[PDB]
Amino acid sequence: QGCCTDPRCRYQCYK
Repeated sequence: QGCCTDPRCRYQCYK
């Protein structure tokens, strides 16, 4: 929602 949307965090989110 917040960081998950970002690319830098998306890596961690592993969507």
